[PDB]
Amino acid sequence: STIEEQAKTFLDKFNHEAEDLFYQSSLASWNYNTNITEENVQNMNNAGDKWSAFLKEQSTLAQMYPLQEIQNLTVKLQLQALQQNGSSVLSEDKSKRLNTILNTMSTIYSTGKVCNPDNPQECLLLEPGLNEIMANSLDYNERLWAWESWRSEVGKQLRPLYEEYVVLKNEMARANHYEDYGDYWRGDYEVNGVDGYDYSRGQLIEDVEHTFEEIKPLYEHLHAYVRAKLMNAYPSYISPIGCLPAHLLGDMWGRFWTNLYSLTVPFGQKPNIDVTDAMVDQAWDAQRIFKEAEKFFVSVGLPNMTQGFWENSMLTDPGNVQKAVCHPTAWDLGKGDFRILMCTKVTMDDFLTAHHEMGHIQYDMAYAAQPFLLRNGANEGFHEAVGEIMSLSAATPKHLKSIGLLSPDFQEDNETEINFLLKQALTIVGTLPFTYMLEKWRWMVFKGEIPKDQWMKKWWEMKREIVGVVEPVPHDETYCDPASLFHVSNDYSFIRYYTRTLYQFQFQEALCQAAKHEGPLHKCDISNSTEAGQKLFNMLRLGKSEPWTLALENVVGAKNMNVRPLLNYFEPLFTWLKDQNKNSFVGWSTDWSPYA
Amino acid sequence: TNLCPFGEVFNATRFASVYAWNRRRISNCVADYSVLYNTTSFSTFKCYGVSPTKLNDLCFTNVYADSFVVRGDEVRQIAPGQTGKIADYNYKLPDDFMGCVIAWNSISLDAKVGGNYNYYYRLFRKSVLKPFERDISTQLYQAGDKPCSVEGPDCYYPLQSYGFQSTNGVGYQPYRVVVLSFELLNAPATVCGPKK
Ligand SMILES: *[C@@H]1O[C@H](CO)[C@@H](O)[C@H](O)[C@H]1NC(C)=O
Ligand SMILES: *[C@@H]1O[C@H](CO)[C@@H](O)[C@H](O)[C@H]1NC(C)=O
Ligand SMILES: *[C@@H]1O[C@H](CO)[C@@H](O)[C@H](O)[C@H]1NC(C)=O
Ligand SMILES: *[C@@H]1O[C@H](CO)[C@@H](O)[C@H](O)[C@H]1NC(C)=O
Ligand SMILES: *[C@@H]1O[C@H](CO)[C@@H](O)[C@H](O)[C@H]1NC(C)=O
Ligand SMILES: *[C@@H]1O[C@H](CO)[C@@H](O)[C@H](O)[C@H]1NC(C)=O
Ligand SMILES: [Zn+2]
Repeated sequence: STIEEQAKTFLDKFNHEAEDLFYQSSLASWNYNTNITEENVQNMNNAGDKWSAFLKEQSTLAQMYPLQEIQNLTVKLQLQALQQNGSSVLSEDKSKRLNTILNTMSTIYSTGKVCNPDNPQECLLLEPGLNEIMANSLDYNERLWAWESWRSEVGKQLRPLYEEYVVLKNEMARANHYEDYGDYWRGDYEVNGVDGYDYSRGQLIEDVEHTFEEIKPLYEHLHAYVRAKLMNAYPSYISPIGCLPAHLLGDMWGRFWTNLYSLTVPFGQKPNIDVTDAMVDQAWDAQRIFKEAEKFFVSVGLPNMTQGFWENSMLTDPGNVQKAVCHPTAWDLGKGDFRILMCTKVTMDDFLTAHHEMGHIQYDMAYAAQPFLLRNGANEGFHEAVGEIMSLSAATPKHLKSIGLLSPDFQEDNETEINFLLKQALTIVGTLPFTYMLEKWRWMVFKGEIPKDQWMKKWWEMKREIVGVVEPVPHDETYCDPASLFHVSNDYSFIRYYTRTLYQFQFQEALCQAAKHEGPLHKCDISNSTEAGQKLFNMLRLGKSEPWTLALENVVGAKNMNVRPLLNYFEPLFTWLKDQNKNSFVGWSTDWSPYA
Repeated sequence: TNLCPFGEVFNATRFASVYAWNRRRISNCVADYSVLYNTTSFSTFKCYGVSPTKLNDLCFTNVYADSFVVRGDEVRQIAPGQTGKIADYNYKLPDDFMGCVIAWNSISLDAKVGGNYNYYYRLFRKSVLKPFERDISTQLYQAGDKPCSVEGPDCYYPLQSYGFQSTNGVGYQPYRVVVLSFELLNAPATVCGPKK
């Protein structure tokens, strides 16, 4: 017989024999993230090691089958992934310390408490507190203390761990036919099988910059408008020509500017698009948020959540009795078991993420028919983009009025749309420079172009230039501020969030063609449109089988990320921001700092 | 004409795996099919070739009832002329099937916690199963051109184990399947209806 068939009957033995292992890792992994115990860290790691051992043993057996003989391309992808030498190229000396460092940096981030300088026994932790302080407080000193203490008491202790994290990871990628660890992540977007739809590791880094350049004019007029409205909330604390203090931004890191809406809302007297206050007054419990999110996907034809979802998902905080990893997570455990773990509070920012995370589940549920190795998003951005297409539609005032969170007599207006668009731009437009800078810092660190003595200098040298954000307090190289975010302590490719955004408006425009839509790219609730849902269902069911360039093209018509739909969505705001910055400065001075 | 013991095979404590299904002859008794209609727990009660309502009015010389446990989405493979892993390697129904296929959920029984790996199924077989065939073979599966004396790179154990867990989704949940066929011969009606 042929060697391709000899390899088909190898993947078949793999797929059926692998699921109960991955699931077993999953169940234990779920039982730790929802229940923090020393008993369950061991159980999670044992099933992770046995799963890893199954990978190593069934990866070596996969090498014997040569790819060049295989012609069925979908078979080639699955063999290609299973033949990849992962941490196996690392010796027992390297792989242990790498895993030990990765666990240690996650636990420091997980167990990161900051003691009040007065009454040291009072300790605030980043998740329950130290995030309300960094999202609601208008005290510059209180924000300065929550931002600096977190990036010094917690950040500095990660500096030695991150330094050896880079070199041990770089030894892995360079061994496994890459240039650095950054290329390993960049290989997610590579297609090298189909002419015309091909892609390269570097083509991403050029497309991102080429598409980020056309975002910069929009970002500047968002930056200038926010700066002028933050100068009122924090008088004598923000330079009208200079950059923005980091702690005064929406969250702990400046990743999202959503919370600044309260300080930057253009027309306050119009009914609030931020329906967070509306939900609490209507006793919207966490179940309703996901139930209302569920009805949204049902309205477009996508399935109900499985019975195992509601029974086995964790939607609230379990309480003080048992701890939990309350970072929002969607789980494709396998075996038809789909769960969402999230510390859902009664807020619009959690209502939208419930749509976002359920978007992952709808993506996860759709490509479950695909073989195990093809059970994944078309790229990293596709998974995040899919959930955002819903929260893009669900955040519209028409949809909010449809679910009872906005007045039944709510009338749209020129002013309300600006309120809605600006709030969206704070979350979407505001995060693009943050994501582009953060990865470009990590990418150059992995390439080595940023030496170890010029790490923190170059982190804020770019944060002032690219993002227009300044350090409130000078930071030694002893600090490790990049790692203060989750996606860097827990080693996740972060460029997925920049690519996500350009996809999400590319998708929504096409989905708002399949749904017969009159007006602009906003006011585009695809809710109740089965044509919009099924057009996405076709893309979701493919998963990784067809190339993401082809998968995107079949949906929107472009083989690459297009920034034009994003700008057309925000064009009523971009024109309005410029007219609100005639008597204001657009841009930022790199040289100004709040400590000079 | 004592009632046909349909309860023994359906309500049985333990159901066999798919690669070795359990066949029980039913004869020398008047069959009450109306008790089968009433049971609402049957998620997939679909007779093929004969309507259930006229089953009580017709008589057969023999009644074969096959019992086994498949996965949730593999129940569709227990159907005429279907293709897949179970239908081609485990239990194939004739394309001209004249009978019934009944299945219900067995999480409460077959599935527990941890993993109920007790149930097995055939993953590889050289030939496709001829209809109403059972392969109990534990002999390996030589996918390659190298002789098979031990489970190795291309020698695979043909049987694999279902992982049945209460957290699994409907597709991966254990379903007990009973298949009632019929067999008309030149013999008296050993299985009849209550009217006759
Ligand atoms: C959390 O895990 C411990 C052991 O790791 C277990 O005894 C306890 O029952 C679990 N909590 C819940 C609520 O299941
Ligand atoms: C590759 O093999 C699978 C086996 O299930 C088949 O479904 C698929 O159509 C094949 N691809 C091509 C291009 O023939
Ligand atoms: C994996 O490592 C083996 C040696 O252990 C080597 O022969 C093989 O080419 C490697 N595979 C890849 C894809 O680098
Ligand atoms: C979705 O779930 C609701 C809640 O029970 C149910 O009434 C409805 O029939 C379901 N619809 C679909 C399409 O699953
Ligand atoms: C979708 O249809 C339902 C059924 O009448 C309706 O109640 C709901 O308002 C519709 N959704 C929108 C966004 O109009
Ligand atoms: C199984 O037992 C119950 C009562 O124990 C009975 O009502 C039911 O008819 C039985 N099922 C069959 C198929 O005989
Ligand atoms: Zn997400």
